[PDB]
Amino acid sequence: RWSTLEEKEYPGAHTATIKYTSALTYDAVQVMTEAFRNLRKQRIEISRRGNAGDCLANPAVPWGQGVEIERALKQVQVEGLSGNIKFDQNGKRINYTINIM
Amino acid sequence: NSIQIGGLFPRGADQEYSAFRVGMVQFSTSEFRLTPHIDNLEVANSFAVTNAFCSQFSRGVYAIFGFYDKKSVNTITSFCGTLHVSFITPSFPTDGTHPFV
Amino acid sequence: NSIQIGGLFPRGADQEYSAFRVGMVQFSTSEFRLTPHIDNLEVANSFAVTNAFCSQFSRGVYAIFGFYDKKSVNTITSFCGTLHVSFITPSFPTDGTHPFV
Ligand SMILES: *[C@@H]1O[C@H](CO)[C@@H](O)[C@H](O)[C@H]1NC(C)=O
Repeated sequence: RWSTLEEKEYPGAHTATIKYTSALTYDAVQVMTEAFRNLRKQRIEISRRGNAGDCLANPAVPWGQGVEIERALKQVQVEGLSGNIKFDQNGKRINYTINIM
Repeated sequence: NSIQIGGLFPRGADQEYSAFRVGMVQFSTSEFRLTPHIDNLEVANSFAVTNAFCSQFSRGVYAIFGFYDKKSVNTITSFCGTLHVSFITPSFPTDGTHPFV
Repeated sequence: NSIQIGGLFPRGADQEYSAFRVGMVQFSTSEFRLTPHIDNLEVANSFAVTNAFCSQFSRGVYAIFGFYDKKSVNTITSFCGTLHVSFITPSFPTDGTHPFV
């Protein structure tokens, strides 16, 4: 499907090869969708109370539900263009496979 | 049930953004989608990243997908470490253990 | 006769601040005098540096004297290059030619 897309719409996409930076971008969206989906599955809400305001808020007010989004993202384990994708408590790739050619 | 997400893409990253738009189409659901605010910016300028990161936080995003350079990498990690905002990136791994990355 | 300047000092830097107070007395003339605004902060956290630098910029300072770590140096240099704020520092020289430093 990639090498079939119109190059006028998606620039640099009608070739048969995809960059490793571009492929990780596609696999990133899968992690984001599966994270919010598991949040809806584990029966907890992440909706905001109101305006987040200015980032330079003093004192720095961090929202509480943001730590639930971090727990959901790092627990995502799906399969994508980069092989097996799973994260540790920090956010580094684990159980991954780098082919040597 | 649209879920808004921050999107930071460099100027010359055309294929990376193409795969991002492909990822949403292939992973969007009939129950929830992804609503990205795309801020095309110079990834090297730390002030541009700082002003763009706060542009997404004021808009009330639930997660931010972007990149970083050697110069602005420490700006993202600390901003996300104090505001509890999740950041997802295909750039090089952080030299150390940084949360919410 | 009041010239507002910004002061960013690490929390573990006492003698480095004691020498700053001595310089304020030894070089205090009758024509004018400098008014420092000190905010002790963690120099490694670039969000605290960003939040403290904008605390001086909003107060309308004419120059800023501070430090930086590897995790923040690029934050100071890029903010000073855009807002054209002068920054004096005794930390390591920047890896390249950065203006307003
Ligand atoms: C680790 O990755 C391999 C290869 O995809 C997979 O077979 C295995 O199930 C993974 N480990 C766990 C605990 O799922």
